[PDB]
Amino acid sequence: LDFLNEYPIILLTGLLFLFTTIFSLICLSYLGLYGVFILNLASILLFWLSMLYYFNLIVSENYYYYISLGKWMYLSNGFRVSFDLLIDLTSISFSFLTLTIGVFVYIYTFSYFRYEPLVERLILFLNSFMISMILLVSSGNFIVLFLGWELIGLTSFFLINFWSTRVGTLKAAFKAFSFNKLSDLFLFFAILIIFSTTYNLDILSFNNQIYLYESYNIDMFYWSINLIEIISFFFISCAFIKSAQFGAHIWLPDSMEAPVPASALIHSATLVSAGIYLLLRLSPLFELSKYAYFILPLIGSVTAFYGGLVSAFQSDTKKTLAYSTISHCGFLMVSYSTGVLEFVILYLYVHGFFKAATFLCVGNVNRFNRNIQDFKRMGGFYKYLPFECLASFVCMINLSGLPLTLGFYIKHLLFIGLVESYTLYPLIFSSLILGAIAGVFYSYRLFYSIFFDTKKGKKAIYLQASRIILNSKFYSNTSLASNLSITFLVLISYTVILYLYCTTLNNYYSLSDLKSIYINNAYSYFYKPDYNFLNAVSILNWFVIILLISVIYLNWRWSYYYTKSIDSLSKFILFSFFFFIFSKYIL
Amino acid sequence: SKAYYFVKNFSWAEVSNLLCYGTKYPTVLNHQQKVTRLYRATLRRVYAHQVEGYKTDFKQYNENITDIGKDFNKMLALKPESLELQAYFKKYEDLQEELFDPAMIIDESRPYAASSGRYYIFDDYLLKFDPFGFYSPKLLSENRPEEAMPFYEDYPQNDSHWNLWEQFPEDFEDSNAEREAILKSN
Amino acid sequence: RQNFAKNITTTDIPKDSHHFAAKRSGFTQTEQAPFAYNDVYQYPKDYKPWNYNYKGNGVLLALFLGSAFSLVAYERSYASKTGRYQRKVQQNYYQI
Amino acid sequence: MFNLNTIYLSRIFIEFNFYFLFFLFLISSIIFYFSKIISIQNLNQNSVFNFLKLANIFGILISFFIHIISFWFYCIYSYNLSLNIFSDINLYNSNSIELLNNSLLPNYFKSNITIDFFGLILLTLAYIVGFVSILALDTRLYWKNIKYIFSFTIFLLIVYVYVTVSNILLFFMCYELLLIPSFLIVYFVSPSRRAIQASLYFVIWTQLGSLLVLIAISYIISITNTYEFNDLKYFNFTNSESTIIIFLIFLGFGFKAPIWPFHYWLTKTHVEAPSGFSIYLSGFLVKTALYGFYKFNTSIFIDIDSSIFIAICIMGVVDSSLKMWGQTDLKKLVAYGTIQEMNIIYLAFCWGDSCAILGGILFSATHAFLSALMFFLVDCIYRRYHTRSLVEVNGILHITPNLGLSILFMLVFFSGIPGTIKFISEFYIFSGLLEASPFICFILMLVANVLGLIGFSKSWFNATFGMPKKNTKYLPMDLSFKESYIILYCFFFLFIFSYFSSIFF
Amino acid sequence: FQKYPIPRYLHVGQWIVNKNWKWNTFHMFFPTAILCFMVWRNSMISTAKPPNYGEYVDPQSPVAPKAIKY
Amino acid sequence: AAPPAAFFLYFFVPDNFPSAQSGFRTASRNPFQVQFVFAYDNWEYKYCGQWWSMGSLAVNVLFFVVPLFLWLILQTQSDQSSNRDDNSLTFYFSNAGFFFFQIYTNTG
Amino acid sequence: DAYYHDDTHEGLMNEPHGYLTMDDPMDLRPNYEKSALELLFLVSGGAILALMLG
Repeated sequence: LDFLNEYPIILLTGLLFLFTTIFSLICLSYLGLYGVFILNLASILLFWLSMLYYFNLIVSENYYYYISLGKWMYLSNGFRVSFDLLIDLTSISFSFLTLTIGVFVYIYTFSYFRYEPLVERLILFLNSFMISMILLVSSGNFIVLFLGWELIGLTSFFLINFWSTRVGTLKAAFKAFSFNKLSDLFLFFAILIIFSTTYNLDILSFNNQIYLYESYNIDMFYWSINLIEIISFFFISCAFIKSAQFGAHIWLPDSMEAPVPASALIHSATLVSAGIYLLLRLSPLFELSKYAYFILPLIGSVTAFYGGLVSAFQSDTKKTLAYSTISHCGFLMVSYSTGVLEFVILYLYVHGFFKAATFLCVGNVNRFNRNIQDFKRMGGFYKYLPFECLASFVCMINLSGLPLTLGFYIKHLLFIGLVESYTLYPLIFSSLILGAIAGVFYSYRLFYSIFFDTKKGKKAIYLQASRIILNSKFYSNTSLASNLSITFLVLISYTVILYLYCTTLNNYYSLSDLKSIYINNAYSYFYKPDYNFLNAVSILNWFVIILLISVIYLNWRWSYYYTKSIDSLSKFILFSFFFFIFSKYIL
Repeated sequence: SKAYYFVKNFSWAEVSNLLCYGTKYPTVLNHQQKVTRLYRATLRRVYAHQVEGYKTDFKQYNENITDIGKDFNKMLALKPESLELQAYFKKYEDLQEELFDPAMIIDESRPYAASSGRYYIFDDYLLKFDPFGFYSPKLLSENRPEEAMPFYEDYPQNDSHWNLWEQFPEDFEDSNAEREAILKSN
Repeated sequence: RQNFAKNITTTDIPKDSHHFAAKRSGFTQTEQAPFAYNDVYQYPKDYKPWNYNYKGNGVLLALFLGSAFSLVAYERSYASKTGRYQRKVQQNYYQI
Repeated sequence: MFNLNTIYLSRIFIEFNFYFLFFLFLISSIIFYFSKIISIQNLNQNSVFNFLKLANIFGILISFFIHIISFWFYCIYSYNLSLNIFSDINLYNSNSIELLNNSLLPNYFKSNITIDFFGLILLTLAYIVGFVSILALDTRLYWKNIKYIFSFTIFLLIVYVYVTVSNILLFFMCYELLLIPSFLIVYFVSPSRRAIQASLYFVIWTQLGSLLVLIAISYIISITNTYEFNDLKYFNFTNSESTIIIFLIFLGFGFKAPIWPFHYWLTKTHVEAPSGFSIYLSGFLVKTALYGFYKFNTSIFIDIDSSIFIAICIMGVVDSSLKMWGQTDLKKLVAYGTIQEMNIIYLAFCWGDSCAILGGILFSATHAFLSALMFFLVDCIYRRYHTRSLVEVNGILHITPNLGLSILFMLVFFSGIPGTIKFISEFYIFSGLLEASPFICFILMLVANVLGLIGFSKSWFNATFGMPKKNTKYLPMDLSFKESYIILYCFFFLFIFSYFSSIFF
Repeated sequence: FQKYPIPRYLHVGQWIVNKNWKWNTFHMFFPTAILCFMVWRNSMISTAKPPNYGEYVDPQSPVAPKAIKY
Repeated sequence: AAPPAAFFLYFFVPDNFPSAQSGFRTASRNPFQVQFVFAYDNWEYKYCGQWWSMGSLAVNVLFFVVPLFLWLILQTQSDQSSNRDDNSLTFYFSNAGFFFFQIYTNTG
Repeated sequence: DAYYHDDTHEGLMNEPHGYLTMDDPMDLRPNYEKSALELLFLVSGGAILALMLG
């Protein structure tokens, strides 16, 4: 209907979600467990349906909305700011991912914390965090952006430190609190500089008149610093702290004692993506900045390598996922440094969806293992959590970027557009290559050690989960709702990623305008690649193949199948050679 | 056993002592106590690395525990002042250090575990507390006066003191009925 | 210390006397004398201690009347500001 | 459509509110003195104290209500007055309006009432903070010291006369009149034994500052034989006299509004004083130094560089905010927060009559309400757990959860979420400072909003979370209706004053 | 975790089930929807939108962007 | 360590009215906690010049010379403002003593 | 799960309980602090509505 296209209902449904969350928080005695669950489920489902309707219009067609709620605050003599929301491609790209992951995490969170005394508090905290993140990405001016920035930091401080009776979790939450205070300082100083320069806080206007101030300088006490350089420096600093780049990443692994739905939301999109959003929100500023040009690829590649290698050595499942998230944040920073804004969105969506699904599977495994998150005390879990095993296999083969999967394409697109003109290019490229191959190691380690190793766990788990009296059609080591949530999340992820791939990677370009005038020749090597580039990518392909052979055929222990393992490796090599000969030359 | 290895500002020597022996001060233990505690710590570490490990080999684990048992049986029968016993102590403390993991698995039953103290348990003092009488009956007398004590009202939960003078219904008849009756009588 | 009177005159305190019965008979030579009053408080059985037990309409009526007065006063002020006896309503209104 | 009716409404309300308060005070005092022989509490149900209590509370509330309407009148008045001179473009006509005097009451102290925006903001702060403080002093007043129920009405009357005069001599006298009631309250109402020496410290520092201000005032009065702020427009001060006057007034008013080297008295007085008077002292009393300084700063032409004063204020901010981590007493931590934001406000008046005063004016009210809320929370904790030290109390959540929720929301509002007036004041002052001094602005921002905030948040979070295991036989109950409504009103005032008219500020 | 008793006097939210949660859910959901509808209806007055497909902005029209006469 | 035997306690003025909120139930205090509560207030230096080297001499000196550093930085940025014709650090006098929003009316 | 117990059979499943405020429901004191604070809120809201909005 044309009325829906002219007047969005996203605002109405989001307000319904927010007000239901707040009133459930205040009137929690009237609503029991079931009442809170049902009310917030209805609100979140309506919000998701409305945003799903508008997703196609905003992404494919050139639809966007500027909504003003009213004049809000006086910030200068004779100056007032209003509460503005900008529902455009950049905002909807983050908001739809956050809302979908949040809907499925919400349904999963009731099965998780099944008999805990404070399920309602966790549900409402997750709702508050999602609302804050959605408000952050839908900002219309800088004041609303700062409000969302401070809200995501505050609500994540409560999802962390959920076990408020322990000071040990209080320390972990306070670490992130301090890092968020530093982020807020940097962002607010950058906003102050912007307002002192242009005397406006509207983002859109800022994106269209900042090029007029490229040749300007500011006078620090003994320095004359370019305006774009200092503004970009502060924005990049706060983005680095939120996105947990190297050095400022130490708060993120210590954030893992939060409940696993909170980890699924925080580490997949939302918080870790917030910094990336900033880079996408203010693209011209960083296009005109020398500091960004030098610092994004170097720090991104170092972070990618560091996170990828540290992840492959972890034994805690949540720590492995957290370090994988750090590596992927570095990869996203490099992808933004590429200069192609579509590749960033594709990487964001793929990583967020599959990382959230992997967190859900890991959370079910951890609940089965009775709060022991180290897979040194696991093994042979396939017969007790079969759905977890199979769904986890799918999610890890997609997340690790294995060949012939959806996650392969984002890595390939990243390596297509990499700029070779950097002074520190050798280090950047080596770090990127070493971080790209690390996914197979931690994916294989996690899957094999949790599900298909020897029994390393305690006898109580296995023996109590296998008594004869428990044989029934109702037998299960998880909940049906968890299985349905994971299944539907995977299906929706596949559908959305395929739709985005069609929109961006087809011969007919269909994506809406990204409001950026910096265009490079990166798509050429995607559209008309040449021979040396194909050979160069084949090199990394064969490196990954060698690593897969290593993780499959290496015997680190004595076994009755050692000799037969060597024989099978020899048979596979000979068969591959003969198969290649037959497929290439004769018939 | 309290697993406060890293949440207190300990040096490595204190942590090594706590890992090898159940105390920071192993000098106050007997010879048998020290030998048994070191044997238990060594077996615990070997189990944590060769049974609940990464690529565990049961045959190698059995060989190593057999050798360790032989060595500790030799250790027990030695004398405390002998240098060979000191060498054995040094060797197995070095073994404990060499297998040290910053990511030790801590059993959930230990006092300073990852999931310890997640819930506040209310004792009978809080369960039986009811100042106002909705859940448990409350006397209008507010207490039972024990002998050898005067009868005094309980201290209220809210000592506001923001009170008016006593309120009476409108047109309240408050004449001195007794005085009037007696004066009429005489 | 508090010094107010507790035997109020506005109303009678809700109470019951079946609870905490006195002994009054069959005493031994060593036990203490029984207590005297023993009455306990009685709640209206429809009282919820966890929320306001407010069933009136006065607050809502007062707030609604204040808001309606605000609306009519603004209408009068706008009519006076434009130099008119009443607001002139345009035939079409557009987004600000 | 502005006419004479609004003018006379405003003036009549200004004068008649004072006479209402004064007649209340006189009647209550006469009743107290002539009802009994000794004038102490009778300790029974029919004590006059009861009535007195209600009276005082009553009056303040009612006067405040009148004040609100009165305040609104002034706004409109002031607005239109400016217009009446902005649009007078014809060279033949000039705004020549002369008003009459009311025939019911005399002008107090034979003076004509004049009012400004910042004076009425100060009066409103006096009303609200006095109401909160007198509500937080019921338990302290008892046998033989009930008279100090009258202190806040006297404070209101003195501050009214302070803000409604164009006489510089009456201005100074009203500023000086505030010391005796404060010292008496600290001396006779405080329960702690260490408060006896704290009152002496308070007196000696505040009186040294008053002596400096007195020297400056005597200088001005003797050089220019006049008592009106207007006449100073027709007399010029030389460079030496201007420098002497500005240094004297800055140091004297920085003794009370605590600048860096002089806050020992404030720390001791907050640690030892009763909770209600602590609320009054942080919320309102220190602001009296900002007002007077402003007046004397604006009436004189000074040709000196303000770098020394700016550096002193910034040193105060840095020193106060760096000391927040190593505080275990919560009241001392709140006092240090008060010091840092008072110095931030005092910085804004270091550029004369420029636009920097708007941020200071708003942030004075912001700090008033924030400090009142924090000291009220500290009082609630102290009355619940009989301690205010982090080493003795924690896990305020999980037992009496409303107090813990209030603590967390207070922490949010102090951090300055962009929806409140703390963010607005920070934005004003920091925009101006960034233009005036970029590196100084960054240093001050980093020191105040990160390090001090981290120390504050650590000390407050540790008390909110944990397990209250020690003494379950003596654990307290949650908040009462009075405390809940007071906290909610502080939050509501911050959020809703974020919506005040933009003609001012 | 195994359930443990909670004191009756405490207004805390451990293991609470309200038997009348359906009516409370109804009476919290529908007025919330009405309030959000009123807010959205007010906000659509101040909502902007780019021109639709097949439409162009005439630069000389009143709706087109303007400069300032000094 | 043995519990302290002598330490500073809480004290109240004569004829103090006790606080009796929530039933007026007061528990026994912990000697170590009370000792910590009152230790810092009564702590004092032992000899002249002990402060300078107490902790870190370099850090203490840097803290001592902070106001001079702030004054010098302000002077440098005032130099920067002077040549750019920026807002100087002066008491600006542009309203001729007229206050912000002040009623200026006459009688008669 | 295997041995789940419903809310009716579960004796440690709570219904809404607890006192909202420390104030005594059957207090016999003519306390007026609550009334004063409600006056503050209501009069402030009325002054906003009747003087300031339009």
